[PDB]
Amino acid sequence: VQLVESGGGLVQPGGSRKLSCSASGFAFSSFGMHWVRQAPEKGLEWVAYISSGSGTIYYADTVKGRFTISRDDPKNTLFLQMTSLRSEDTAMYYCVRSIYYYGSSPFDFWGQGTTLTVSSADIVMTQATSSVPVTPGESVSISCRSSKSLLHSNGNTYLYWFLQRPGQSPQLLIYRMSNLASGVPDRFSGSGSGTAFTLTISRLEAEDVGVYYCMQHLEYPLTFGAGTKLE
Amino acid sequence: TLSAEDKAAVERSKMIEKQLQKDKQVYRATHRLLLLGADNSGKSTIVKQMRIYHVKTSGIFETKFQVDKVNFHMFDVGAQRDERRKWIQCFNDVTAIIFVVDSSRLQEALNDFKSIWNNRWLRTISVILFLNKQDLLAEKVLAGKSKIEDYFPEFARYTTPEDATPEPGEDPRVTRAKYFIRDEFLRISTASGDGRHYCYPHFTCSVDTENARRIFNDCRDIIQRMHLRQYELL
Amino acid sequence: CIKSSYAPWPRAILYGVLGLGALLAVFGNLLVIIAILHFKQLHTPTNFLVASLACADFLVGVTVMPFSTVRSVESCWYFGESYCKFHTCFDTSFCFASLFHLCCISIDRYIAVTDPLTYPTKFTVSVSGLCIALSWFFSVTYSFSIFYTGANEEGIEELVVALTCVGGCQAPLNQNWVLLCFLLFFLPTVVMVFLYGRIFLVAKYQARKIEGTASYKERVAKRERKAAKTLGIAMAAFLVSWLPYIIDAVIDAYMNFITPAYVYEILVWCVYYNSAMNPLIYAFFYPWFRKAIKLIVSGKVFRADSSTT
Amino acid sequence: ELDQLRQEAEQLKNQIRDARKACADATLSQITNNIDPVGRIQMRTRRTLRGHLAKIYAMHWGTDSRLLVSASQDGKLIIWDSYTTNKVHAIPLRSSWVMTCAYAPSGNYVACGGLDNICSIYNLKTREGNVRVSRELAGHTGYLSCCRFLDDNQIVTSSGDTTCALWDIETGQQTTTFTGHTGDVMSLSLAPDTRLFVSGACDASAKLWDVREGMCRQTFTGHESDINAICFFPNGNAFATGSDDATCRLFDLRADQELMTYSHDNIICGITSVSFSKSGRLLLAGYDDFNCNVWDALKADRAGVLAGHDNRVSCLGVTDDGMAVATGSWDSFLKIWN
Amino acid sequence: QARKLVEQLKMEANIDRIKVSKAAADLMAYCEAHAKEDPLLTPVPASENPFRE
Amino acid sequence: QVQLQESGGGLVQPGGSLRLSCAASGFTFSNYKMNWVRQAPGKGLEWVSDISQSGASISYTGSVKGRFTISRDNAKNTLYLQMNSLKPEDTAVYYCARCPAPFTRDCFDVTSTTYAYRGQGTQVTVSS
Repeated sequence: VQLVESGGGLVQPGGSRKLSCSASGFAFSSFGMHWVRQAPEKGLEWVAYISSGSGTIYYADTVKGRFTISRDDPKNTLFLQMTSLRSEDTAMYYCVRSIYYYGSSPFDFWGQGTTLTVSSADIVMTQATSSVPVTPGESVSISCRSSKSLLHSNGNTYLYWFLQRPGQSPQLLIYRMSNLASGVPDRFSGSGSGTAFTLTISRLEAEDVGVYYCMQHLEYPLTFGAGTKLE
Repeated sequence: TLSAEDKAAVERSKMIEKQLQKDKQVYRATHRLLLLGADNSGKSTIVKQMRIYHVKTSGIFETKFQVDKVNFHMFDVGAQRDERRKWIQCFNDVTAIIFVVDSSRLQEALNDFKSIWNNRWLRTISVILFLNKQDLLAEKVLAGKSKIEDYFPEFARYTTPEDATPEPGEDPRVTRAKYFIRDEFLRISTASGDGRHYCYPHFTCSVDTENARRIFNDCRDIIQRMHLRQYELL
Repeated sequence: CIKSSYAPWPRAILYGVLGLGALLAVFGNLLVIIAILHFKQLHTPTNFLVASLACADFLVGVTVMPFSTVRSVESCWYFGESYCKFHTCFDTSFCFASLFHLCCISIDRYIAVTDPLTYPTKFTVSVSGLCIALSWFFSVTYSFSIFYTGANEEGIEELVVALTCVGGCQAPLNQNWVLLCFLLFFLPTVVMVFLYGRIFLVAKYQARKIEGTASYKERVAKRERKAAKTLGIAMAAFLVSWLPYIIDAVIDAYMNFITPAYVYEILVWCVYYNSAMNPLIYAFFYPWFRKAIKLIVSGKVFRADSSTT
Repeated sequence: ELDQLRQEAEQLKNQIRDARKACADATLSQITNNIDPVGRIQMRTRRTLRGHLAKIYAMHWGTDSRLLVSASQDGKLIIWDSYTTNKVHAIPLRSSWVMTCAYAPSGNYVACGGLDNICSIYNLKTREGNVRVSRELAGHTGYLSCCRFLDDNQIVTSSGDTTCALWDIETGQQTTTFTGHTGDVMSLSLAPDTRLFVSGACDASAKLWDVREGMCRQTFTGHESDINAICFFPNGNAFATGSDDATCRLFDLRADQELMTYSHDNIICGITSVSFSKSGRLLLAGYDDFNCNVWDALKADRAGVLAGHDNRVSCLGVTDDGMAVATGSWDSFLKIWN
Repeated sequence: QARKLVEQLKMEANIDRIKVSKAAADLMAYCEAHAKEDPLLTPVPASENPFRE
Repeated sequence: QVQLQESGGGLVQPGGSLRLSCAASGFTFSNYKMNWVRQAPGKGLEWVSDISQSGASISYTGSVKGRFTISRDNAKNTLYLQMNSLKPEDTAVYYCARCPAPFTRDCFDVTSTTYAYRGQGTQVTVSS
C-alpha cells in the first residue's frame, strides 16, 4: 500500500494546476478517497471527497466553486483540478483512502503529500492545550471538546484521533473513541461522553513526539481542530 | 435519520447489488447438464471428444462447450463413493440429465434409470439417453456366439416396430435387438411423470461427432416444450 | 343546437351494458397495475409491456368512456367546446397505443416460442422499453398532427352534427387521411395474424412429436383444441371489435356520408369495449395473475409479502 | 474364527443393552408432568434478505449476533448486516457446488466447501480491501458436509466418506483422523467447552468424540433412518438429532440412552435442521414440507409453526444472545423471526 | 477389522452411568434457572429489541 | 437399532425348492419397501426382487422370473422368498435389504458395496 502525489510548484495568483495521486498495492476501485491540506504552520483541513463508483461528491465551502475532483479507476489514478487559486491556497495536500462498512476503519492510510506555493452551522472542535510538557515514563491525558453532541442514535460516536510525527504524514490511532487502528500499541486508549473526550497514553518513549489531532464524522463538513503538541 | 457513515454503507451495498444483477444475466444464459453412467460405458470418451473438439482427489469435473453461440456446462463426479443417495439432490435444477448406457449386466442400468426417474427431487427433469457402442452390438449379435434370450426370455416373442427406421445397410437382426433394448428402456419412462418430463433416446457411438448437436436439439426441445406448457397452449 | 337530440327508447338496457364496461376496464386495469408493481416477483421484460398496456387502458377508460357514454345515450354532450378537441385527441392517441402494444406483445410471444434458447439474451429490458417509447410516440404524433391541427375537416362540411354546430361533437376524416388510418390499422393486424399462425403451427408440430411416444389420430385432437381455442379467442376479440369502425370510416370517406349519426357511436363504443375486455384476456387468463389478484383482494398483500406464483 | 468374534460381539452388545435398561428407572415425560405448559408461541418475520441467485444450503450466525454468512449454489458467499439488511461482502467461489459454511468465532475468517472435496478458508480483515483465499485443505475423498471453527488455527470437518478430521490451518495438514462410522457423515456440533463434539452419519447412529484423545467415546442408536442434523444443547450434557423418519430425539451423555422423541402423526417428511433456544426450553426443527415447527423440549408438545417459505427449509440458526432465529430455504430467501 | 470393532465396543461397555431421573432433574433445573434470560420464551417489549418493525 | 437376520439357507440338489425368511426389528416394517439381493462368487451385488410396503407391486429380475415367489407379512415382521426349480448357476449369498426412507416409491444404493440397512447373509449352494 503506497500513495504518491504529483504536481505542485509555484503558480501565480488566479492560475490553474492539476495534482495527481496514483495508488498501487490495493483494490483502488472499492475505496473512497479524500483530499486534506495542511497550511505551512496551521492544522489540517478537509477540502474534498469522492465516493466509490463516483456516485457522491462533496466539497468544502471555501473551494466549492473553484476545485473539482475526479477518479479514473482503470488507470488507478486520482486527481483534482484547481482554478483561480488565491494566495491562501498554499499548503501541502494529502490523498487519504477510506472504506465504509460495518466495523471498518476509515482514514486508515495517508499519502506522502505534495507541496504547492502561490506567490455557518459547523461543529467546532477545540483542543484545550496547545503544548503539554512531559518526560518519558508516565501518563498523559490529552483532552478535546466538541460544540455538538457527537453521539448518534444508533450508538456510535464518530470521533477519530490522529498522530503526526515531526516530518511524516499523519497516521490513525483511534476510531470511534474506543478502537485501536491496526497495529498501534495497547498503551493508547480513548474515552468520552459525547461532548468531552480524552486520550490516554500509559508510557511515552521517543516516538510519541508529535502533534495529536482530532476529528468528527457526524455531519459531513469535517473539522479537525488546532491540535496538541507533545515535546 | 442516517449518519454520514451509514449513508456510505448503503451506497456500497447498492453497488454490490449492481454486480449481482450483472452476474445473473450470465447465470441465466448458460445451461448446466449432469452426465451419469457406469464405468463400462463410454462416458469418459464422450467428454474427451467434446473437450478436444470444442488436483488429485477432485470430486467433480467440468467441461465447457459452445454450440451456435450458446453455452453449456457439463459435470460428472470423479472421486465420490458408490453411495449416491445424498449428493444427487444438488442437481435438482439442471436443464437435463445425460444417461450413458453400454448396450453392447444390463439390468442394473435399468434399475439405475428407474431409481433416477422416480426420485422426488429429480422430478421435472428430462433425461437424454445415449445408447453407446452400437458397432460392438452389431458385431456381437452378428457373430451369434451369445444369445440375448437367456438374460431376457421375452426377446424371442417380440417384433420390430413399424415406425423403426433402420440403416439401409444393417441386418434386420441388429435393428430388432436395438429397438428391443430401446423399448425396454422406454417402458420405465412411459409409466409415470405424465407430462412433467420426457426421455430422448438416441443411437450413438463413442467416436461420433454429432453428439453436441443432438444435445443442443434436445435442450431446445425441452425449453420449447416448457414455454408452450407455461403459456397454456400445450 | 338540436332541441330533442333524437332520444332513444326509455329502456336503458343499452345504457347499462356500456357502463359495465367502464367499471370493468378501470377496476381490472388498476388491479393489474397494482399486482405488477407490488409483488416484485413477476418483474420481467415481458410483463412491462402488459403493465404499460394496462396503464394506457385505464388512462383512456377513466376519461373518455363516461363522456362517450353521455354523448352516446343522449346524442348531445354538454361539456363545453374547448374540451371537444382534448377529448378527441385523448380518444385517438390512446387506442392506437393499445394496438401497437398488442403488436409487440405478439412479437414477444413469437420470439419466446420459436427461439427458446437465446430468449433472455435477445429480449432484454431495453428492447422491452423500446416499444413502450415507440408506440406512445407514434400514437401521440399521429393524433396531434392530424386531429389537433384540425386537418380532418378540410373541406368536409357534408355532416351537420359536427364542425358546423356548437352543441354536437365528432371527428370524421376526409379522403386524404383514411388511407393512412387504414394502413396504420392494417400493418400490425397482418403482423399479429402471421405470427400467431406460425405459433399455432409450431404447437401442432410439438403436439405431434409428444403424441405417439407413449387412439392416435384422435389423441392429437384434444391437444390441438386448447391451443387453437386460446389463439382463436385472442385474435377474435381484437378482430371483431376493431373491424367495423375501419370499414365504416373508409366507406363514409370514399362515398358521400350516408351513415346515420347514432350508429357511429355504437362502433366507437365497440372499439372502446375492446379496451375494456383486453385486460381480462391478458391477465386473468393465466394462473399466476389470478393468484396475485386473489392475494391482493384478500388482504394478505401486507406484512412483507414476497409470495411466488 | 470370524463367527467366534461375532458371537462375542453380540453377547457383549447385550451386556450393554441390559446395562442401559437397568440404568433406566423413570421417563422424562413423567418427571415433567407437573410443570406448566409453555403455551402458544407466535413469531413473525422481521427481515427478508434477498439477493441469492439460487437455492441456499447453509448459514452461520456471527459471534456478536449481528453479522451472518450464507452459501448458495450459484457460487457466492454473502456476509449480511442483520439489523440494516445491508450487504458487507460478496465472495465468488471457485466451485459452484457448496454444501457448508462456517463463521470464525473471532470474526476474522470464513470457510466453505462442497462437492469439490476442498475446504477453503477466506481472510476478511486483509491489508487491502478484497477478500482472498488463504488456504485450501485437500485431504478428503468424499464430499464436505459440515465444518466448524475451534480457534483461528484449528478447524474440524466431516466428509462424504466415513472419516472425520481435525486440521491445522497454518500448515494445512491433518493432525487427527476420526474413524468408526459406516455411512457418510452429514452434520456436526461442537460442545460449549470446546473439548468434545458429536457426529451424525447415514447409519442411524451418533458418536461422541474426544478432540485431544482422538478416539470414539460413546455411541447412540435410536433412529430408524439417516440422521441429517445434530444441535447439542446449551448445557452440553445432552444433544438432539433430526432424521429422515420424521422424528427428533433427545439423548444424554451421562445416562447414555434416549430420553424422549418428538413426532406427530400428521408429519411424514424428513427433518433437515435442528437448533435449541438460549435457555434450552425450546427446540426448533426444520422440515421438508416448507414448514418449521417449534417443540417444547420438556413436554414434547408443539407450540408454534414458522410458516412463510415456499420451498424446503435447508438451514436454521439461533443467535448467541437468543434474540432472533434465522431460517434459510431452497427458494433463495433468508428470513429472521422474533 | 473384527478385532478393531470388538476392541472399540469393549471400550464403551465399561463406563459409569447415572439414573435417568437424575439427568431429567438436572435438565429441568437448568431449564428453569435460565428461563428469565430467554427472549424467545418471554418476548421483550418492542422498545429494546433490534428487529423492531 | 435396525437389524435384519436371515434364515433358511442350505444345500439343495438341482431342481429342488427352498424357502428363505428375513426377520426385521427396530423399525416400522409396514412403512418400508423390502428387497432381495445376492452376490455370486467373484461377482458384484445383483438385484433380484422387491415388494412394495402393501404387497401390491411385485417386481422380478429376468433370470428368475417365473420361478421365485416373494411375499411379506406385516403382522409377524417377516419377509419371505420362495425358490423353486433351482439350477447350478444361482448359488450366491443372499441378503434381505431395506430401502432407506419410508413412504418413498424408489430407493437408492440397495446393491452398494457397503450398506447400513442390509442383512448378515445366507449361503445357499446347488450341487450334485
